Amino acid sequence: HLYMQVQIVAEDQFCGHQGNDMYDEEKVKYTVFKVLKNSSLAEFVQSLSQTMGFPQDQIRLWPMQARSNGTKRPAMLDNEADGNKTMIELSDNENPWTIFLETVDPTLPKFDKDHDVMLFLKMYDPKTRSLNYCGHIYTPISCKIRDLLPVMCDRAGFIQDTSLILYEEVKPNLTERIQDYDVSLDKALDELMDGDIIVFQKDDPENDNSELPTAKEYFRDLYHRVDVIFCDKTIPNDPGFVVTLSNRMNYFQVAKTVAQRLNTDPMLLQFFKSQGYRDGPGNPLRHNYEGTLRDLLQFFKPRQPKKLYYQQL
Amino acid sequence: HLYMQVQIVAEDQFCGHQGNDMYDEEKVKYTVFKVLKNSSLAEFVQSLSQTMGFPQDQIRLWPMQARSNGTKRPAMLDNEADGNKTMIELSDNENPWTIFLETVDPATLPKFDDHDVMLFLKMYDPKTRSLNYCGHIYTPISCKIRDLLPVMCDRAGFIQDTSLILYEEVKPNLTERIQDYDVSLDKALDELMDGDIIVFQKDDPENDNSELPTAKEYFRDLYHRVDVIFCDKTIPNDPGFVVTLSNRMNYFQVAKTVAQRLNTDPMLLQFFKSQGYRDGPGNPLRHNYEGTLRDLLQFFKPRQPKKLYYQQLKMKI
Amino acid sequence: GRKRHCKTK
Amino acid sequence: GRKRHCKTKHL
Repeated sequence: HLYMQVQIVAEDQFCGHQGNDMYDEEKVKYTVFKVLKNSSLAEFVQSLSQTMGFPQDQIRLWPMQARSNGTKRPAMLDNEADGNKTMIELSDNENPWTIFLETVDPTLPKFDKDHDVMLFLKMYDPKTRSLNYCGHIYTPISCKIRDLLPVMCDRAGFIQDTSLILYEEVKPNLTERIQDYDVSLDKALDELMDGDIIVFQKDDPENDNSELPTAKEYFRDLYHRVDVIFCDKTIPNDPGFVVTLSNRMNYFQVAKTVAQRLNTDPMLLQFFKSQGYRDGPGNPLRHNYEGTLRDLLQFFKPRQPKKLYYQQL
Repeated sequence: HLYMQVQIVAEDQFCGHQGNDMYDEEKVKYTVFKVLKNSSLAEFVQSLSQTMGFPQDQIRLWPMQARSNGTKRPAMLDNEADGNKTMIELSDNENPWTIFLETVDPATLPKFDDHDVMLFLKMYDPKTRSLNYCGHIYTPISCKIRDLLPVMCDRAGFIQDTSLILYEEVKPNLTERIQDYDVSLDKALDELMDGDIIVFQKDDPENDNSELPTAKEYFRDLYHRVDVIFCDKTIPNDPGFVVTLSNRMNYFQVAKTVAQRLNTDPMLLQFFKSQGYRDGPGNPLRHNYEGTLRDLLQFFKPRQPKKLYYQQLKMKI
Repeated sequence: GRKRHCKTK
Repeated sequence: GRKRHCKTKHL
């Protein structure tokens, strides 16, 4: 058909997010618009302005853009202001098309497409082991990291001249500490781009007594946390119960922690490796399997979820 | 610690290449330069112009840039106008930094404006089932695909007006066919850029007889081609024995093809996965193995050889 | 009709 | 100082 979905997501959806990128794609709530694929952007801004309740001058669109580095981030609108450019053109044939929408009060400052960058600010609290959204800032690229530290303190509710350790959340399982604060933004970050995220925390010995002392450790830890659902193969519909494991776990560990949950011994449980792409169990899984849980589950989609069957026995 | 390696690759190294992108990064021979990380581009071009036979106006640098779809291709240099940029910066802190060096033979190199684009032409031959490098080509973006066809024909040694099928080599395992030749390059190709590759072949019913009729199929073959090493467990210190298989292949297919080489039954063979890379045989494969060869060679690190151990069985006790 | 800067798939 | 256009450190 000649219609496309356009899902708006508002900055209030980034608050409380406890993982990589700005929000959980699955668990976030969208405002959905149905638009002619051939629409102008102008028309969309008009109807979005009408619906969302903001004047066209108080809003700014940052289309969400899934990357091959494993991240989805806000991006600069493509429009070569604005030679026709249909909505379906602007989205690179992507349907649906998700777009971060920036408003203002509950005016919006000018942004030089070429010389300014929009960056996102997270704060890691090593005590509680939790991330705290601290909004987004417009700054010149020429600007030095040093000069953003006051703002980072303010938004996290810190005192001025508070010591901060800075990282760039590059991608899942990759959080790079920023060493030199006296360089430009484009020098400091890996590939400077609108929608880049820097995570900061207090520089305090006290937090070394935390289970996860830094953001680096926190995100690495998150990369490994993984939920899997276990079901009896003989022979009901699906008595599913999902238990939290690590991707680092080998056969023993995954068995001992699933067997404990059922009450039996691990010697009584027989796991079957997931066929992958195909329908059911198929293969039995050897207890001398030298691989990890990451390797067991790399068949399963990104939707996903993770699951594998067992007799018991 | 105050120097960097600049690697130069020249168009002759692209000849004979049978895979994706222009050359095999491992197997290709580079011309190498030690350069101060604070060097000037004009300073490097000077050093380059003296070392090679060519003058500055008969050469052009195309730095080999990686792309977001996992491809590495000749790209445009970000000099132009008031740059005065340092080598290490032009490289975005890469070291070594590889560069495609375009020159002429046997005169002066053309001018390159941006309304122009450099493209690379490959000719797939379904009879021999091989790719044939047909050089590169400057062309305005506004130009239409139909207007290149004479140059493809000529460069592939075909008669003029030979009917051709054009594909775009996008990345490994994606070879999109170009449908309408009566559109411009920017519309004809998926995402027009200076490393882009048109592969082309004859439109001919005669090539349906071949193992792989279309380029599209050929690249799909290469993508899965993998060479596995077969070693006998009962003979310690056995080298092998190398066979060409697909990740796709299941146990029967692996079994019957190794059997057609050892000159025995596939029922008399007993294979052993695996070792990545704690070398040595392990769990023996049941002949009802529901996985595939990709799964068997899963634990191998990327630049390591694939070894699978086997055993010949008795046909009478 | 211009060319792109980065690939996207 | 300028912004990049595309990323590079892949899955």
